[PDB]
Amino acid sequence: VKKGFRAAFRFQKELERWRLLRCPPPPVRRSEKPNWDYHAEVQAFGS
Amino acid sequence: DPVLRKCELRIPVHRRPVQAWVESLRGFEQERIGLAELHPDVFATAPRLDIVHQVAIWQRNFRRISYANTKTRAEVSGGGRKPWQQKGSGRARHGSIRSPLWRGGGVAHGPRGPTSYYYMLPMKVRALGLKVALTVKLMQDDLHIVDSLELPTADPQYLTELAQYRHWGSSVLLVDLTHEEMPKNVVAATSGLNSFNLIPAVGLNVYSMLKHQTLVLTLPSVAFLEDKLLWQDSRYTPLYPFRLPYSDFP
Amino acid sequence: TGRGTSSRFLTSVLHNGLGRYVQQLQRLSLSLSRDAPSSRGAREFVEREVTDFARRNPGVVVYVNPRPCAMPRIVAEYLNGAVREENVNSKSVEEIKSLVQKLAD
Amino acid sequence: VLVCPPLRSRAYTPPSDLQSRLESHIKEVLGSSLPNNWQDISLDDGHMKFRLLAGLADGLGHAVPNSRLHQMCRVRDVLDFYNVPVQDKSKFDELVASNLPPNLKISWSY
Amino acid sequence: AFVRLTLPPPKVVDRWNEKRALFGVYDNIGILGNFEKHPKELIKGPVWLRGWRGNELQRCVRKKKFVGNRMFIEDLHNLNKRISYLYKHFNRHGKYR
RNA sequence: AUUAAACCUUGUACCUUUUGCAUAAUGAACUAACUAGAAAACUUCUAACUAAAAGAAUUACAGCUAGAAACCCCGAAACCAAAC
Ligand SMILES: [Mg+2]
Ligand SMILES: [Mg+2]
Ligand SMILES: [Mg+2]
Ligand SMILES: [Mg+2]
Ligand SMILES: [Mg+2]
Ligand SMILES: [Mg+2]
Repeated sequence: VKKGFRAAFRFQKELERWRLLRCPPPPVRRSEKPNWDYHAEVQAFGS
Repeated sequence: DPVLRKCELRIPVHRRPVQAWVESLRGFEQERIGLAELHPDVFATAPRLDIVHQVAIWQRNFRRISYANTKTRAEVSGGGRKPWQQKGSGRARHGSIRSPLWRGGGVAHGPRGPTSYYYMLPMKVRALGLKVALTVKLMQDDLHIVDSLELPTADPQYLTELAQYRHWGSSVLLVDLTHEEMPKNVVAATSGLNSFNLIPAVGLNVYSMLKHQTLVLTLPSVAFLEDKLLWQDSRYTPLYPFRLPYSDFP
Repeated sequence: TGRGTSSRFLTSVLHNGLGRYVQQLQRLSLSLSRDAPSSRGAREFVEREVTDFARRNPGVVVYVNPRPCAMPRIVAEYLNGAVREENVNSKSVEEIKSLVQKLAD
Repeated sequence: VLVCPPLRSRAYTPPSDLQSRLESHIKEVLGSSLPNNWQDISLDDGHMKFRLLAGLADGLGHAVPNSRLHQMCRVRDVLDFYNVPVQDKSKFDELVASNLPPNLKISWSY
Repeated sequence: AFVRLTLPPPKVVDRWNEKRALFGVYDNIGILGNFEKHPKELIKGPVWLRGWRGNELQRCVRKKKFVGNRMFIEDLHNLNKRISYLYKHFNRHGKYR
């Protein structure tokens, strides 16, 4: 039982990769994900 | 009636005194009631942040005493007899089961006993730090000069609300001339409030000002600080400890 | 590391230069903190550089989402679907500007 | 029952008629009908400075910072100080209202 | 190596408690108080190292001087051995002569 | 490197150690945890005041005060005292 919160945090992300990569989730449309505005993306498509 | 304060001591001719807006805590809208003239050599010294660093670290270290301790290989219980003969057994050579290389042994270079970090900066250096800190608050509009600390009501809520109205910082440091004479109304209010910390004039320190956003100084305390710090320059070197009788020292 | 790593052949996305050159960078997202020393350099980037970059590249949708944050992060999305994120912690405006221009190209 | 007045804004825009207010204020303070070279007049007198600066603050709504109080040697310095505007809009507020190109979008989480 | 499988509990520090808020007050008691008390007099610690600093050998000898006669037999024996070890180290060993 | 895991080409384990060479000679089956440079006389650097510096005793023909900056680990055959 060592000191600190950081070493656990880096490992918690290591656990994240193990779970996600071994058992990937079903694909989700980019709309559901953050940083989406329909009109702005449509404008960029033409440009 | 404009409350006007002027320096009791002699300002250098070339320097021009700094000025501040005297305020009263009695009323919410009593923002400005008088004008003050602050000695330039106290409130206008050259800006140097290394001295603030020097004093700030001093206010951290000299008090420090660390009580961490680790036994050495001799203070560890046991480990008197030699575990086994040097040769014939096919193992490395050890002279005590309590050595730095052994589980349960004594630490090699660990903390030993209580340690002290006591040192004092020169008298002028620490006094100079107070002068530097005073200007920094003044220029950054964090220092408010008040005639007296009298407040209309002891309710803590009034003091917190007043600070927001006058745009003071969240943490306020209040300095009064002497501990004994401080008004009772302020005593009740400040005690209930964590951020608003009230200290006497003699207890002024650089670290407190750095931790606290704004600083409220009473008029007599400003005069008290002005004399004390400006005495540090234009003085001789002590023939004695200062507490002993002196011709011209209080 | 050559034998210890994957490899490929030179390739493009959709024959980029055969017809009309289409910009591959699709989106850049930057998260910042109002009051944080580490993101100070990135705050300068948003004040001045971001506006110039947005007009210069009009095919890159730019999202700026200041939030209470510990590390500023830039996420780059390309048209082929590849994602790339680079940490901008305590980087000056000069470093970010040079870094962003690599992503667009 | 002390009721805190509503918080005041810390932004100041110089009025167009600032000159009329200042000249009238100087006349009222000393009653000399604005002697020529009024700007050059110094504020060395403690009472003079307090009456002038305090009166302008009440009307205009902005007061000289303690840090800048000492440099108000003359009326001209006081006049210049009020002329410069004071903005409370953060640098972010300029970006939001800057009308940035459509491809650039900003969302404020605070 | 091995690392924790769960995040440790959050550590919350109250920076406006009475001890932290008033830390440092009266550090200038002397210069602002007509030098009635030296600031060293405000230190709370072992009697033999209030307002004093030294290396371990000096620290060992100073602990003996103040409380040498009020120490337990085993503690005093260990202190004596600790002094003799340090003496031969600092006065007979080291890279520089 | 390669279309291709292997074939083809290139390549005399590591540390310590010997002369600045090893195909030597020491040490290591592997994993986890533990396991060895410490002090301020002189010097350099940074500030405060300055024929003076230092919060009593100290030093001074620009000094004086404060800060930072340093010197390991394991292992005998033995020797003495007192019990058993
Ligand atoms: Mg023993
Ligand atoms: Mg024995
Ligand atoms: Mg031995
Ligand atoms: Mg132990
Ligand atoms: Mg072996
Ligand atoms: Mg040895």
